[PDB]
Amino acid sequence: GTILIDLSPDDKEFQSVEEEMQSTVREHRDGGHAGGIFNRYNILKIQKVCNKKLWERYTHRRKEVSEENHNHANERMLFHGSPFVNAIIHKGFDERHAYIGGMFGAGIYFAENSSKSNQYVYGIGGGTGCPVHKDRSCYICHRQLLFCRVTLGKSFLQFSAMAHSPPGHHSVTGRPSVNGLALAEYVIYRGEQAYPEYLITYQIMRPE
Ligand SMILES: Nc1ccc(-c2nc3ccccc3c(=O)[nH]2)cc1
Ligand SMILES: [Zn+2]
Repeated sequence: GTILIDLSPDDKEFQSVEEEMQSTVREHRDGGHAGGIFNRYNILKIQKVCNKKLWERYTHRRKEVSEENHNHANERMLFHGSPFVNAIIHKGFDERHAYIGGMFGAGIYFAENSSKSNQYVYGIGGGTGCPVHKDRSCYICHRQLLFCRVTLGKSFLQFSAMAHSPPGHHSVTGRPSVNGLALAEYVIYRGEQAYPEYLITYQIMRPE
């Protein structure tokens, strides 16, 4: 049921999604080990992910959460990187997409920093890198991230450097507590609380 609609680079929607991707790059404490060494991306394509059944699954859950949280879904647009991006856009997020060994438990993880999600494109810790060159810093191979609409509801705040949500909460927020430049990361425990709205194809760019 999924169709992918190409956005033109001239379209304001392409430009605003590109700007969120580029402006949320940061340096990582691994010196680039997992995701590569880069300061910016070459955006090759942005596609809108259109699936009516998956969208309605998302909005149904969104209304449930909103009604449990004084009419406030606490909806964000967050990045997701995963070896399973093809399955996610066709089947929806579910338990198979969870980070079993995540620091906040087995849930589905999202990032404000696009470069944090980029660390998971080829697997946990970047796996063995791109399939063609086995290079975690490959500048040649095409990568993909999702930019997703995510319902947080009442989020449990974890200060720090599938399972169930903490009771009375709909998600967990991992607040950066050491690295002052890090943006927040978030975990949901129900696949219905994210919709994979944009599929972004890109390369990391070698700094000059
Ligand atoms: N199997 C697996 C494991 C981890 C991820 C994953 N973790 C994250 C952790 C923190 C912030 C963002 C992400 C992410 O964008 N993706 C995806 C699939
Ligand atoms: Zn490669």
